[PDB]
Amino acid sequence: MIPGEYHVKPGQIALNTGRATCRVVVENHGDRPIQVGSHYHFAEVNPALKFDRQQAAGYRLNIPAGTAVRFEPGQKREVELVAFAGHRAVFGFRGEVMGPL
Amino acid sequence: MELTPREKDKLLLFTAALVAERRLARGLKLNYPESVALISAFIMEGARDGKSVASLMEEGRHVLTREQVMEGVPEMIPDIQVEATFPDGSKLVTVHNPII
Amino acid sequence: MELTPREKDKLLLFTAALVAERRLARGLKLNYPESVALISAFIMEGARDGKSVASLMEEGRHVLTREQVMEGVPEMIPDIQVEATFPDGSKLVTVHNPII
Amino acid sequence: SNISRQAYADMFGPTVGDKVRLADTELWIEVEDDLTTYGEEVKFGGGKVIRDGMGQGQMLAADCVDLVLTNALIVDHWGIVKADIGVKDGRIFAIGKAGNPDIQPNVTIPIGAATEVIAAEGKIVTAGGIDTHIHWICPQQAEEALVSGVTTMVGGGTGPAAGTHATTCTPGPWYISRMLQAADSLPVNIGLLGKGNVSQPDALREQVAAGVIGLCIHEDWGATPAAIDCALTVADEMDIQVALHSDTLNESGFVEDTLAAIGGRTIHTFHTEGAGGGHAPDIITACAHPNILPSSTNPTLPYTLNTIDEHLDMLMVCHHLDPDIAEDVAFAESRIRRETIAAEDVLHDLGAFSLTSSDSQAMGRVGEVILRTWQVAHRMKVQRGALAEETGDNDNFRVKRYIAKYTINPALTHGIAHEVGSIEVGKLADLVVWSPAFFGVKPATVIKGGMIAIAPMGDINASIPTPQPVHYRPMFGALGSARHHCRLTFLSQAAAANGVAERLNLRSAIAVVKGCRTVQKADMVHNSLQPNITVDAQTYEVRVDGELITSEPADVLPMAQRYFLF
Amino acid sequence: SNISRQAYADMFGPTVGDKVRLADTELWIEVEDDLTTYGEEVKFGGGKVIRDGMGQGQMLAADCVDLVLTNALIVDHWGIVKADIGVKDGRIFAIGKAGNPDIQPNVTIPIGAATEVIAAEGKIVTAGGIDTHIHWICPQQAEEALVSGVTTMVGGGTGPAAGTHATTCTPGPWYISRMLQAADSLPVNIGLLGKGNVSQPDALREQVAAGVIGLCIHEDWGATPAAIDCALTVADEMDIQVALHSDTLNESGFVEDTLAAIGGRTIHTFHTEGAGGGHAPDIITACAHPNILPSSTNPTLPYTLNTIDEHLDMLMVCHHLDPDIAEDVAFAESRIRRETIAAEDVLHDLGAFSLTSSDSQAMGRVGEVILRTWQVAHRMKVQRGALAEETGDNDNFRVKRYIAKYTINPALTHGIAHEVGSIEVGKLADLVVWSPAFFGVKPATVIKGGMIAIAPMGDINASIPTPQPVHYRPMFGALGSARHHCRLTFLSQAAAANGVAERLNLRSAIAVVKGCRTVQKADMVHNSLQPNITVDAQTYEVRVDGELITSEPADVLPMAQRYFLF
Amino acid sequence: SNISRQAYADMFGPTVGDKVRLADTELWIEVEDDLTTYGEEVKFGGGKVIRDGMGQGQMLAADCVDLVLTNALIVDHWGIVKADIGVKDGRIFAIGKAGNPDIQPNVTIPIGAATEVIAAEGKIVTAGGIDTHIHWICPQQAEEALVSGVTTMVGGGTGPAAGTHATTCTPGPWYISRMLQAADSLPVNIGLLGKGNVSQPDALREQVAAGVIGLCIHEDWGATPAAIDCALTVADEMDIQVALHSDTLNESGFVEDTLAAIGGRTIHTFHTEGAGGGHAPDIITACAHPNILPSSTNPTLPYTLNTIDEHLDMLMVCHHLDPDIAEDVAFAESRIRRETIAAEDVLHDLGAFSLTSSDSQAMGRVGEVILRTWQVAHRMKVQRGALAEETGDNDNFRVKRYIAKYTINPALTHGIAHEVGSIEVGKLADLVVWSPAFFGVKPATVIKGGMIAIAPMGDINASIPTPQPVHYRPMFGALGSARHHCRLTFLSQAAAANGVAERLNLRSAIAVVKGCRTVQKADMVHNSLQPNITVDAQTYEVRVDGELITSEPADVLPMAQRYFLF
Ligand code: NI
Ligand code: NI
Ligand code: NI
Ligand code: NI
Ligand code: NI
Ligand code: NI
Repeated sequence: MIPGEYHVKPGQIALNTGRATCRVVVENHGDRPIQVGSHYHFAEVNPALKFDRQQAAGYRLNIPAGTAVRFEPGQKREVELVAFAGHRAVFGFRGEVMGPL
Repeated sequence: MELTPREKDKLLLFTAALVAERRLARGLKLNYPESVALISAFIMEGARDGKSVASLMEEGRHVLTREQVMEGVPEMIPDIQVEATFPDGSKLVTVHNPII
Repeated sequence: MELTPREKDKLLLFTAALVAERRLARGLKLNYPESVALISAFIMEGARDGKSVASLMEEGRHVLTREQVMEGVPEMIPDIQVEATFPDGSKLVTVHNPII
Repeated sequence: SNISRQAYADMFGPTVGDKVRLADTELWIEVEDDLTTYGEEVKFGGGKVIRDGMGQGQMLAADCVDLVLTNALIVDHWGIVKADIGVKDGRIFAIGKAGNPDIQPNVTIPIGAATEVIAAEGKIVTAGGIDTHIHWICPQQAEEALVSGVTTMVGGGTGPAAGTHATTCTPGPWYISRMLQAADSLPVNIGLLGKGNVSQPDALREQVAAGVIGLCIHEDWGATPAAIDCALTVADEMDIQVALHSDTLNESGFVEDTLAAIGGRTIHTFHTEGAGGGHAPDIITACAHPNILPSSTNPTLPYTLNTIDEHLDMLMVCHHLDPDIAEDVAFAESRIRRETIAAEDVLHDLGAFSLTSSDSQAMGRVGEVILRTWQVAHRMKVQRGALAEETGDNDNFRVKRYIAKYTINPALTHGIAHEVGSIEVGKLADLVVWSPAFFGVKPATVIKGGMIAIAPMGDINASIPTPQPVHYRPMFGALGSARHHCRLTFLSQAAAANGVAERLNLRSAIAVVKGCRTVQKADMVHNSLQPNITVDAQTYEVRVDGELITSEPADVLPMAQRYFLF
Repeated sequence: SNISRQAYADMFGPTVGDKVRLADTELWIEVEDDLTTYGEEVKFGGGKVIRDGMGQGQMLAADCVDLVLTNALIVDHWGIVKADIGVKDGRIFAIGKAGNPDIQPNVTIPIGAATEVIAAEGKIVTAGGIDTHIHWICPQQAEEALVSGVTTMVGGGTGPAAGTHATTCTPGPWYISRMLQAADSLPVNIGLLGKGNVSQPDALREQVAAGVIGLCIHEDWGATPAAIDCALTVADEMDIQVALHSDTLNESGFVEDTLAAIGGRTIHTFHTEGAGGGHAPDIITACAHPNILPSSTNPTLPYTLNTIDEHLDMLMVCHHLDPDIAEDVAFAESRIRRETIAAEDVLHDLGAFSLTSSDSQAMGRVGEVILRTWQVAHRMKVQRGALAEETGDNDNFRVKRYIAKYTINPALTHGIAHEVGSIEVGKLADLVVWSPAFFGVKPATVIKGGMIAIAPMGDINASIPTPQPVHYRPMFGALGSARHHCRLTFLSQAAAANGVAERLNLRSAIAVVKGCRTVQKADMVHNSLQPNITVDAQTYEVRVDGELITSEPADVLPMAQRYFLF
Repeated sequence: SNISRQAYADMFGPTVGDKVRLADTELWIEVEDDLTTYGEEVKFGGGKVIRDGMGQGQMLAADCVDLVLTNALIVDHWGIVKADIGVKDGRIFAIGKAGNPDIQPNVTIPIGAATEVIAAEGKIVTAGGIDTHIHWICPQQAEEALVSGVTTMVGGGTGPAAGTHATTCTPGPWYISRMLQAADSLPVNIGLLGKGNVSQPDALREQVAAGVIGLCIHEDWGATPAAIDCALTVADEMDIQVALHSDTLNESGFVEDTLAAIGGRTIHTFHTEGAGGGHAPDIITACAHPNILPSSTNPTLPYTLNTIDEHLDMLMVCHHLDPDIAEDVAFAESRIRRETIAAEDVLHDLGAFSLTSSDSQAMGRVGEVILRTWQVAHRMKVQRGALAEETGDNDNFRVKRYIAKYTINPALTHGIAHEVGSIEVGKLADLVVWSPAFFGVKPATVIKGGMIAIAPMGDINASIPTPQPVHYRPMFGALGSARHHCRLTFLSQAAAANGVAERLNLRSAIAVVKGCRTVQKADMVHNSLQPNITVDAQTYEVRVDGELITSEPADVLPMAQRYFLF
């Protein structure tokens, strides 16, 4: 007996289903590490990350909400993006869009 | 003495620990509050003696064993934290999974 | 620990009982508050051990005798009451004429 | 991407189909629904979702909630569902999907710069309890009750005085005014009951006009047919509730005469089992009538090994009875009966008894109304198994039936259900957050009117709120004017119209009671059974449809020795 | 029918002719009268008298009292009688026979639906003490004093500051205003004293117009003939009291010069014995004059084995004296004299000293004014026997003489006797209920303005208010606006007329002092002796009519080790 | 006559040329000036100077101070001098020579009947500390901070909620209003910070109009260039301060990008060393710019033996980080760096870091801001010796530089320096009196707005305030309306003009912040160094002008085990 214990049923959860996604190769060209969040507009991440910014337009990382992806200096890896929804209006970040799209 | 609010608060932890200490001596299996109180006071005295944070983080896991506390209690305490005045000022001691 | 107001209040009864306990040990005849505090803490520990209400109502009358308390004290205490968490929850223990 | 169910539960709390044990009981709840869009959950923290342009929008205050309880597992009379809770203006704004509409789908609860966050993932959220049987013997009961999860207190008294010790009555205009003022200092919602034992209607109307939300008829002040009829007559015209503690001595008649005087009019019978007061030994039969809203006081919940031994002396002290006076002790065995004590537990399980209360410091424990309701549910599952209404392999229905006993049912019975009682939009945000290991015993957070009023807090000078010693301390919701803004003083409609709040210069929010004469047994959520119950005048045996009703005394219970220091 | 006297006493408390021991002293009181009609006593409880149509009537609120203290044994300067006490609008309504005129005879105190009940049978009821020598060194003294049974506090101070540590003075308009506001938070009646040491009348008038009810002349601020005369001149025109702590150093003259400056005008001399301050060593001779209202501070009451040893260091700390400075220590033996310390006890017994006070945290104990007055009475009975005024085999007269020392006499001296000081109709209901075993030591209930302010209370979550631990906790009468409504802030007539209460926005009830210039030694109830007392300049011996006055030091006292934990 | 210097110091405290050790540290202060006229010092007591016609004059209230702190040794950013302090209307009236102009020479601070006295001879007087990094996790922090000597608290929060646990933000109008009201109950000066992470200016303006005196940008809510720029734009137009806790993850850019978004506009960078948050690992380089007002949080002050071990787990709890999630733990070693931790101590000693704060219950200790600032000063003197600015054989300059870190510099940075921050005429009388043996650790008296708010107090029923147990208890300055009159609620100019105080019905005094956009590094008293500092991206080494900056970890510190019970 364990007070307040969970009895989670076995299986898996499919995240962000029914949404456009794309893979992108990203390379950290900075001298310090960089870490990106799940809902951050990818096309506006730290300028030291080299990748096709044009493709990541309106996308965010296809990872469980709240988690993050790290890039050590000089690191290169392929990440999967998922398209923003709702009104698809970006406000904030580095302020490159500040409106719909 | 000029006892500040925090020094008086700790007198509460100390007194709670006296209750647990006597009960364990009678040979009872300790409950949730009794456990936390007992291990927490252990650590405070550790700092008073001048033991380092690192030493106590380890010793804190050998105060009570799974066979000395009630069922479910070890899982009810994922870690224990208490601050005390060490020779080099106030420091935080975190003991992860104290009861095994 | 998550100590509620009532658990903290009992830490008062416990500490009051430590004072009486030491005094009786020196061989002093206990006074009014010292007596109540000492017998009251006896009962609480009784419940912690898991003794029944009925057993304690009896044992409570054999903690202190008329020759261990100050004059007039036994008549100043027609009964003693304290509640504690027994295995089957909170219960009230009433000890009538505890000192004889 | 994809995530395993276990990792998912550790991160955002359990989802549909997962089960959770309640504290250390045998009760298991199973999530019935989840209102989230998988992958779009909101989480607060460094690099998490609730950050500008992401899970936080650009809308102004008016367009977003003030508080969001993220990933909460709600347990209410209406469901056991996973959702985010939105709070605006101290009231429940919505139960849905929190986030930013600019980038997330299905957001029904907007998060903006003005939104504070309470991370409820892995916690169980419930409405605040409502104790309708308070003896105002001391102000210290409010803190005690609040720490246990009871956010509303109805009762009567003036302090430690013989009248109050014995009865829930705030006698007359002066004491009512005085208690109404003193109430602004207490961190819980309050409503007062006046003394209703009078055969002169005007003496009652005054008290109602003075501010009381009900009248308590107590045998210590004379629960005669004349008095009962008089109180119910005024209640009918002023829209207030009557709480009854009948004639135990059968001095003016038996239970059936009391039932006759009531005349099928709405009334809330206190401690219907009888141990706390009422016609000996069959006051329990009242639970069979459509106009009676029956409740129990907690000392008899649940039937255990020490219950009887304890009760013999608890009786005397309360009602100023003399252990030497034969007559004052003779009715002890007629008052405390093992047969009715055991039957009561079952009658709750069946829905025949609809409420639970304390009977604070007069045969009941103020901080144990929630704790004992669950100990009963546990014991009944253990002895009788699944209820006929259960579906699936969980105790979900039994949990809704028992949680309604100290939340919504008490709210309906006293005419305050329009303001509190459950987690429904528009209601005052009186919420309690619990860690599953401490459900029903010690809360993680207690929210009043939209602000945290009390919570466990560690070392004040510590670098984090978690180091020891950890104990309940008052928070901002319990301070000065913030408290006034987060609590309600319930008035009667007459008192409200007479300007009693302006004249007494009350600083708290005001709420008016209504619909006390129209509620009936059939309205009590999940607890509307009107059983054909009989009680044997001699053997004291309780029978429902001829079948014997009874249960066995527990030697050990959960939510007891594992959680308390004393 | 018929009932034996013993059973009668157990049921309704003692009656005419019965005697009761006060705590563990040698003092015995005997009931002088009983106002009840045998068989028609009112008792509260199940099946008792105070029930609808029986001991409770049908009258409206306006026609019945708010509170009734049933079967109380009153001890007051005017009698030791058995009666019921009626309370209405926070004031003493009547002392008579409570009940229902419809069915009972001689009912002078009506009980209705609006009447709360306090069962006082077997208890002793007294008025609240009044301490006229408070040093406001900390707010914590009010709770301490209240628990002991002192409901009114007069004194001065601003907090723990050198000026206040040494003197009872609230210096100037700003500090007075600040302390008047802070007072609303305290659960006792308060009146402030300003600094009266100034030879410029306008500097005093301001303080009086600012709100003080008196002026304290203290040697630490300069108790010169000029200052004394100036303060008494303003007092005469503003109707305020002057409290004096004379020139111990004889710097400006001896005691006879101080007496000369006073000029036969009304004045209250603080600690007239001298140990607490005043002309060394004969300030005690002042008790012989018609215009001097003399009082004692409690550390010297009564003369005991450890009194002298203790006092030597207690002196220094208080008045910031230096133990190394010869001059600061030389006047120690001139200040503390065994001869005057022993004589003081006798002078109280004779009625030459009319008041008792504490001198809180500056050579006196705030929670021991009542306790020590009785310890003196005990010791004096033990050593000198019956007073010449006694009648019958009881200590009744000695009890009235000593109880008046901390109740009515302090009330007359400061011009507040019209509001408090004794149990008389129209006075504020500041009452203290005691169990005979704890009389003078620990109260059963302490009532302020008609509401219980503090009382011993047991476990809050207990099923009854009696389980342990039992200790004093604040009740409703001590909360927010209810407290404001049950306490008085005494103002000077000028302050009242200037609208000081409206300008400072004081929330409590206001009372004005009056008749401070017209009281004299002959007005002090039971304590009006003006003895021909002399003091030997060298030997320090005190003589009254040439006969030597003295008493022996006690090794053990009652109301001590049997009641306290520390 | 003549008196030896030693006897003189024992009597009136040290004078010019005398040195005094601070607690048990190696720091020694030397009196630089004395404002008295030898032989004309004022002393309170029996036969002392402050008596009518002597050291006390005949002037009316308007012509004399309300309070005088006699013979005080002031330690302030401007000097370490001996003088009397005059207090009038809750404000500092003068720093000079107290007495009576009628008979004494050079009296600049008049003493009259309305003057209270605090004997400060032999004590050290300082202004009250100001903590600009408060997380309102609980109201209990105010008492804790007050007892340590901090009279002003700036920060944000709503209580124990995830948002507040992690950030100093009071989100939106409702929570701001609620916290503004709750603040009237707290005995310290308060100013709130709102959530500034929004790319929509109107959402910020509302919060400012609602009452906040600043906006906190926190990475947990998204510290992106857009958000930063938006907050600074509004700050520029509303005259409020912005407190920054940058992007530790370098998610939107490195430190130089944050610096770019700021655009040379005024900003206060929180915990500039980095351990508490900010761009890893070089957020420390910000202390080199003219527009950055840098401060440190106390857990890293000073570098000691257990600092690193402790910090690893302290990180997680605060910002709701998961020890299992690789990403949430990976940035632990990037956050906590021994190299920057040691360098910070030196950077303070040089004046490159201008403030010290706590970061209460989110990686910092509320009652240790003063204590730790001095422990650093001690350690730096021990390791680096005399500063280049020292003159004479004392640590005077190092003491002024370090005392300014928690007094005046925090006051300038947040625009409240016109009301508090130092001991200068016209400023609120927020003073702290210390015994030299307990300097920086436990105060003798803590004065708020002219009244003692908290002080160590002994047995309440004792004959003097000194018997044990002695512990801090609330005084009159902390009670009801007196408290309201002695504390300030800081509002923004917009909030003040909108009538927010009248609408929320705030009872305390109001003060408006101004000059937050015009302060710069060069304005920070004694701490204006803009060093050419670099940080090695890999080795994390800190270099100033190419030279390596570092210090050694202490194994033992003063103001620790000798003063505390736990
Ligand atoms: Ni009842
Ligand atoms: Ni009841
Ligand atoms: Ni005096
Ligand atoms: Ni005095
Ligand atoms: Ni931060
Ligand atoms: Ni912080």
